[PDB]
Amino acid sequence: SPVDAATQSLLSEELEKALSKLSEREAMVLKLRKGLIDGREHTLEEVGAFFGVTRERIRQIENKALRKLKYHESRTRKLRDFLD
Amino acid sequence: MEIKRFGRIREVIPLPPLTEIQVESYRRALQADVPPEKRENVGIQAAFRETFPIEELVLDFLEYRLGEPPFPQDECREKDLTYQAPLYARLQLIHKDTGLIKEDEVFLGHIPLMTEDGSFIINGADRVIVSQIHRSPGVYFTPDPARPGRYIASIIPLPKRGPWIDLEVEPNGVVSMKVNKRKFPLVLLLRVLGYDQETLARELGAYGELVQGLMDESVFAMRPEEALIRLFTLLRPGDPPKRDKAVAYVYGLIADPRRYDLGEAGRYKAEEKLGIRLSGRTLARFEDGEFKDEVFLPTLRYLFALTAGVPGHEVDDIDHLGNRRIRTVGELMTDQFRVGLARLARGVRERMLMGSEDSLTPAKLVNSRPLEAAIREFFSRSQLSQFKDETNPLSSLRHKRRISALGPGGLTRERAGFDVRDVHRTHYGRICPVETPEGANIGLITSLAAYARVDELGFIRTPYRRVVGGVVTDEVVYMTATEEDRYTIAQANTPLEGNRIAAERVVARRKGEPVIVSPEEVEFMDVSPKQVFSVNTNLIPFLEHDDANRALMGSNMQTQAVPLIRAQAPVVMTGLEERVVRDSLAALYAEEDGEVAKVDGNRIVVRYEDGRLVEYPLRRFYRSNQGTALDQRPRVVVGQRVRKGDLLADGPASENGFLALGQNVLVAIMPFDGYNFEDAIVISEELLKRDFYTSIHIERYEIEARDTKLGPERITRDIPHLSEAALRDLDEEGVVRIGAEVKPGDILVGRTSFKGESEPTPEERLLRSIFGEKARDVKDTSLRVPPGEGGIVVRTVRLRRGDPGVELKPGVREVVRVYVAQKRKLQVGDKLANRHGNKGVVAKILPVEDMPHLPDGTPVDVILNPLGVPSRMNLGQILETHLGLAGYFLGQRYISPIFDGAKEPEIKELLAQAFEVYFGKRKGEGFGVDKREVEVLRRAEKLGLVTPGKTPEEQLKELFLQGKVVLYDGRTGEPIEGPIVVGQMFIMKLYHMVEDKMHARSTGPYSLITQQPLGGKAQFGGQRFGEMEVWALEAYGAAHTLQEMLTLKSDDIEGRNAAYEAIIKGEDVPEPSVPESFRVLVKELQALALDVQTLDEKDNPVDIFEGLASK
Amino acid sequence: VVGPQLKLHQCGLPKRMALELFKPFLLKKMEEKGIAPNVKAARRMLERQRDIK
Amino acid sequence: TSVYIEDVLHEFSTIPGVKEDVVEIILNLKELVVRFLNPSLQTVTLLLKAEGPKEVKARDFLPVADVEIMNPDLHIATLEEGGRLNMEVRVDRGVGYVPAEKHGIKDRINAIPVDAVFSPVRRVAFQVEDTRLGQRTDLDKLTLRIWTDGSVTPLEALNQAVEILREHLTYFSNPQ
DNA sequence: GCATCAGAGCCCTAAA
DNA sequence: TATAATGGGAGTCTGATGC
RNA sequence: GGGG
Repeated sequence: SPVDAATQSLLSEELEKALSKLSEREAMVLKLRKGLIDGREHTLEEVGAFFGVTRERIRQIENKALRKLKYHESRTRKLRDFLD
Repeated sequence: MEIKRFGRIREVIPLPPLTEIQVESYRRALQADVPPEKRENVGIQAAFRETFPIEELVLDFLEYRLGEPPFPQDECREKDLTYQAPLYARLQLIHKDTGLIKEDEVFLGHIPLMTEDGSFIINGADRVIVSQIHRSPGVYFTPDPARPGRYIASIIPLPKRGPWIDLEVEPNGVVSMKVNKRKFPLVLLLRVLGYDQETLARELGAYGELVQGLMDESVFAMRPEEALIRLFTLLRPGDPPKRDKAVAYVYGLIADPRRYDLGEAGRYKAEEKLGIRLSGRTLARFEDGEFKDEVFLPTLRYLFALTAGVPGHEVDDIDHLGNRRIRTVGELMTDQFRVGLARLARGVRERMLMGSEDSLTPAKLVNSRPLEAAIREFFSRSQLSQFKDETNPLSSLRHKRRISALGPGGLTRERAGFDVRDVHRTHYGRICPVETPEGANIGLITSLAAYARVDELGFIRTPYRRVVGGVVTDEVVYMTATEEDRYTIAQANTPLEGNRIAAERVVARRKGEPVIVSPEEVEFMDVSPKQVFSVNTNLIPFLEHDDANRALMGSNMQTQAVPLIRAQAPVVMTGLEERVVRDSLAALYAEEDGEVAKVDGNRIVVRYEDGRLVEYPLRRFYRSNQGTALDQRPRVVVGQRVRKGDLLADGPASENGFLALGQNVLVAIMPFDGYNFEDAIVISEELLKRDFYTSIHIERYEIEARDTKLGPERITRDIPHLSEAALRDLDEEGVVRIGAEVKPGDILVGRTSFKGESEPTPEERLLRSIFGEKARDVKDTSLRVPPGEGGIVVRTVRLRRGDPGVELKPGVREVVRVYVAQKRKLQVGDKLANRHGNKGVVAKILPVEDMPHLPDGTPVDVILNPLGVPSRMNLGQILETHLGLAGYFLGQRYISPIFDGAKEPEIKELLAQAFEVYFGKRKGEGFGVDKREVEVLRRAEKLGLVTPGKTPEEQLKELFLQGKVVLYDGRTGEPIEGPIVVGQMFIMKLYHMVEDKMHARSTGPYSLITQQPLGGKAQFGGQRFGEMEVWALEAYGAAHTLQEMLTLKSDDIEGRNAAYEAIIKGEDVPEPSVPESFRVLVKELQALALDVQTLDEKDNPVDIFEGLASK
Repeated sequence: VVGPQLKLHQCGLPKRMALELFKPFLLKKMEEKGIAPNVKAARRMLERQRDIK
Repeated sequence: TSVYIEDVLHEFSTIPGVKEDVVEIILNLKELVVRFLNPSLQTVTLLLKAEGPKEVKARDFLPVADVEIMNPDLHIATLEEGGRLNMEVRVDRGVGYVPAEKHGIKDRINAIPVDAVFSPVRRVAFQVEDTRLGQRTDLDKLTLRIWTDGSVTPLEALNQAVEILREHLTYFSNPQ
C-alpha cells in the first residue's frame, strides 16, 4: 500500500543514514553481514574473505557495530516507531 | 388521557388476521398437524402423489411425517442454524417381475418451519417469503394487434409446468397453433386427437369462411397414427419419428398430469370460460390407446364464434384481478419441493437399472441430496426469500403482506411495461393503490389491502355487505374481482338510518365505474374505507386531505421508523394502531383471566384460574436484522387483575399496546433563518435533554480462529508490541470485558496469525537486532472497532471446537462474537418524517432560549418550513397540527378514521374549548392582554384574519380557531409579526442516520485485477468518480484534477505511492504515470490475439511495461 | 445539511472527515510543529480515537 | 451525573426483582432535584438500599447533611418479593446542559455516566402590559414569571441572571 | 418482408 | 482387464441492418 | 431489496 511503500523507503533511508554516522567502515563490516538488498546472512565460515581484518575480529566489530549503533540510537530514537 | 373517537361508519367485521396470508398458506402446505389419512391432496402431499409411483420394480409412496425441531427458535438464531423439522417418508418397494415387498421409512432431510408470526429462520437470520402475483393459468382471448379484426386464443399453464400456446388465425384463412415458438396448421393436431372432417364441420361450420379454412385435405389422408408421426417431424428435426418415441414426446408435453399442470385455479377458469367440465388439469388424455381431446376443441370453438360476433364471447382483460392470482409461501415452497422430488426420482430410476436387480431396499435406493438442495436453495438464494425487515414491528408486518411481480416465474425490470404497473380498477379493495416503491419498481411491488384475503385458488377477495331492497344485512360476502363485477356496489359512507339506506341517491360502482344510483338498484355495499388501502396507508390520519404521491412516502416511511426508548403513540390516530401491535406479536397478552403473580425486568408470571402458574419470559435488548433493539417492557404490576387478551408487556415501538413509531412534538410552521431551507428541519435542544428521538442500536462483530498451513490462529491476550493501556479492557483470554466503552481503533478480540515466508525481511532483521528483541513468531491480527463505530460491550459469545454441542465449518477452531450497543441521541444529519410524507434532515439544534415560544413561556419543539406544504399538497399534516393543538391543552388524543374523520366544525369545537384553557387561565391569574399580542392582532386584522372591532380575547380566539397563535421570538422577545400555526405533530426518527453514513478515505484497499480502490464504506472504499463525473471535470477544463482522478488517486501504482511519499515529506505531488488498468486492457486485448501498440510521434513503439514483458 | 451562515464559496466539512481526507498533509504538519516526533508516530496516534489530542 | 448499581456493568442491564430496566432507572434519576444547603459543596454521593415488595421513591435515599431532596415522591424502581436494589448516585453542581458523552463521570469501574440538566429553571415567561404615570402613556409594565425546580428559588435565579447581565456589560470597558 | 443482434441513466447502502 | 450391454434430455421491447 |  502507499503507506507500506513509503515506510520501506523511509526504513532503508534511516538505516543507511545510521551506519555512516558512526563510521562508513565499521558500518561496512556490519553491512556485509546482513545485506541491504542481498540477504547475506550465513555465519563464521565465508566471513574469511574481504572485511579488512582476518576472521574472529569481525564477530567483535559486529558487536561493536551493534553496540555503537545502540548508544547513538537512544538519542535518534526515531527507529523505535518502526517496531509496529 | 381521554381518547375521543370520531366517525359514523359502523364496520361490520374486524380486520382479518394480518399475517394469515403467510400462516395459513404454509400450514396448508405442510399439514403437519393433520393425521396422514385425513390429508387433502395439496402442498407437500400433492407433490408426493404426483411424483409416485416410480416405474422401471415399483417404488410407491405411503405417507410422510414431520418430526419435531431439533432446536428451538431462539437456539437456531443463536447458533446460525435453520429452524426446521425432519421429514420422513414411508415407502414400499414392489417388484413387478416378482412379488417382493420391502418397506422402510427413509429420512429425506429437514424442511424449514414458519414461526408463529409468519417468518423463517434460515442460517440463524430471520427471513420472509414475499408473495408473487402472476397470470392465472386458464384460457385467454386477446385481440390481435396486427389485424384489427382477428383474435388470439392463449392457453397458459402454471409456471414451468408447460408451454405457452397461441392459436393465431393466419392471413391464408387456416387456424394456426404456436408452441415453443414453432408454428404449424392446427388441423394436424386435431387429426391426431381422432377427429374426422365430419366432426369439425358438424361441430363448428356455422362460420362460413372460418371453419372451411381449417380443413386441409393432405392432413386427412392419414389415420390418427400417421398424423401423430407427421407432427413429430415438424417439431424435432433429427430425432427418428419412432412411434413410441413420438407418443412419449407429445404425451409428456400435452397429456401428462406430471409434465403439464394447469392449475386447480386453471381448471376452474377453463371450465368456466369455455363452458365445459375438465376431468383433470391436462389439455388431453391417453385413453384406450389413442389421445382424447379435452381443451383444444372447446378453445377453438370459442375463438371462431368471437371472430364472428356471437353473443357471449368477449376478450379477456389480462390485468383484471380475476385473471391475476397470488402464489403464496406454501405454493412457492411446494413448487420447489416438487422439483427436488423429481430430481430424487431421476436418482431412483438410475439406481434401479444398476447394482443387482434384487438386492436393494428403499433406504439404499433413495439419495435425499437433490431434495435437500432444492429446499435449501429456495430459502437461501431465491429472490422471493428476503432478509426480514424488522426495523419496527410494522416493518415485518408490512413485509409479509407485500406482493411482487418479479422473481422466478415473473417479470424483470429490463422486461416489465406500463400495463402491469398500473392501478387496475379491480385493485379496489384488494391491492393498495398507494403503497408501491418510487423508482424503477413502481407498480411491481405492492401490498395486500387491509380487509383482503387470498382464497384457496389464489385470487384476492374483498368483503362487501349484502343489500336487499333498501335494507343492508350484516352478512358479508368475500368476492373475487370477476364475481364483484356482476353487482352494483354502494359506497361505504352512504347515509343510513338504522339498517336502511337513508339517501334517495347513493354513490355506487358497477364494474369499477362510478355511478349515481337509487336505493332500489343497490345490491351490495363496501364494508369500510379501510378496505381500499394497505396497513401502512391506513395509519395516516386525514388521508383524504393528502395528495397520493406524498401519502405514498408517508406509508413507506413508517416502515423505516426506529424504535425510540420514549416512543409514544400519535395524538391523532386512525384506530388501526392497536391491531398492528397485536398481530405483529411484538406485544405480550394474557391467555386466560387471572392475577399477576410476579413482575420483573426479565419476566412476568401469571396465575390463572386454571391454577397453573405460567411464566412469560421477556425478550430484552435483542438485536434485530437492522440493528434496532427489539425489547419488551412489563406494563402490569404485581397482583394486577387481568382478563383474557389484556396487555402484559409492551414490545418495541409500542406504548400501552398502541403502535408507537415516533414522538408527539410541539411544532411551529414558519421559516426560521434558512435553517429550514428546502425541507431541512430545526429542532430544540430540549428534545435531546428529555431523550426524545433517542434509540438503542446494537452492532454485531465476529471473528474466526482457523487452522492454517502455517499453524493455528489463536485468540489470546498476548499480542506483539502492544502496551497494557491498549489491552486494558481485555479479559484473561483476549476478549473485551462485558460493560466497556470501546471506540474506534480499540481491540475487541485479540488474535495472532503466523507470519508468511515474508519472514521478516533482512532490513527488519537488522532493525530487530538493534533493540535486543528477536522478531516474534506471530503477528497481530486482532479484531478492532471500525472507524465511526463503537459503544458499550453488552454481550460476548465464544464457540470453540471440542466444546459440547459445537462443530464449526472445516478448519475453524473457534468463533467469537461481540455485541456492542449504542444509545443514539438525535443529531444533525438524522432524518425525521411524519405520516403525510413530510421528511427532512435535522439541520440545526438551537438552545431552548432561541426557540419560538408561546406568551406563557412554552417553547416549541420543531420548526417546519411552510414552503414544504403548497407544492406537495399534503394538507392532512396541517389538520393534524390543528387537532393536535386542541389536544395539547385539552389533554387528549383522538381517533379520526380515514375518510370518516374529524371535520373542520368538529375540530373548531375542540379548538374553542382549548382556547379557554390556554387563555382563561391567564385572565384569572391576574394578567391581561400583552402589548405584543396587540401589535400582532393589528397586523392580523390587516390580513383579514380577525374581525375588526372586537376585544383582544375575542380576536385571539378567532386566531386560535384557525390554529394560529401569537409566537415570540426567543432571540429578540419581539413577536413574530403574524400569527403562526402551532400544534402537536407525530414525527418519527427514520433509520437513516449520519453516524451510519459518514465516510472518508485517504488510501485503503485496492482491487486485485484493476488495482482501483474498493467500493463501499464497509471495505473502507473510495468514491466512484464515474463517467458523468469525468464529464463535469472535462466541461470545466480541469485537466490536472481529472488526471489526478485517473492516475494518482486510483490505479497509477507508481504515482499513488510516489504522491503519498511527497505529501508526508512536504513536496508537491509528482506527475502521474500509466494507470494500471490500461495495462490490464492491453494484456486483455493480447489474450484476444490483438496487438495493441503505444507509439511515439516517430511511430516507434513505446514500452509501457518498461522491459518487464519482453524477452 | 443546509448552512445559511456560509459564504457562497464555503462549505461545512466535518472535522473527522477532514482528518482522513487530508491525512498525509496532517502527518507532515504534525511533524513540523511537533505534535509527534516523526511521520510514522503521528499516524499511530490517529489510529485509536482516544489517543487523539 | 453518574450511577453505580450493584451487579450492573452498563446501562443496558436489567435487575432481577425490579420492574424497570436500568435505562428507565437512570431516566428517573434525571428527574431528581437535589438542593445543596452549603454553597461550598460541589459534589456528593447518594446511597440507596431497598428490598422486598416496596416501590422505591426518592425519599429512600440515605440522608446526607446539607443536602435536601426537593421531590421525595418521585418514583425510582418497583421492586417485587426478592428484588434487591443497591446504588450510589453522584450528584453535581454545574451550568447548562452537559450530555453523558461529554463528562464521562465514573466514580468506579462499572459506573454509568448520566445526562445532566443542571439548569434549575423549568420555565420563564414575561408579560408586558400598558401603563401610565398619568402624565404619559404607552409606558411598559413588565412582569417576569419564573418557575424553578426548588434547588434555587425564582428570586435567586432572577438575581443571578441580573448579576450575569451586569457583569457582561463591564466587558465593554477597555477598547482597542 | 423477416431474422439476428445489441442497446436500454447515475451514485450509494445492506445482505452474500 | 472378458455374460451382455450399441442414437441425449429440456424452455420484453426497442431500432438498425444484412438475407 | 432500501436512500437521493
